[PDB]
Amino acid sequence: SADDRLNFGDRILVKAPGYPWWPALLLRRKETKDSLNTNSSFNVLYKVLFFPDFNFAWVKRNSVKPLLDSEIAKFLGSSKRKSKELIEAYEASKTPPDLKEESSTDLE
Repeated sequence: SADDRLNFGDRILVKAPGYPWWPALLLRRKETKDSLNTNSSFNVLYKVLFFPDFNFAWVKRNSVKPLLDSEIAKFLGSSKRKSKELIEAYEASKTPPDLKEESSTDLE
């Protein structure tokens, strides 16, 4: 119950394979283990959505950091080191509604 700032529909950063930290959005916390022994090795990750390209990734919290609104707005406002692919990325995640308000619960 401490330092808890990573929930569903929460904009978080994640290191992409080969590329630096990319702006993603946490969807759900999926946990997987060996089978049903819970005494060997656990493999928990965070299902996040990537932008602008509507994609996703599954990695541990270690490769994921908490992202805020000011931080995102700042990253984009960086008038020192910015890339078209990088800016568009943060610009895509800058709009929470894109993913936020995703209600469903069961299917018809």
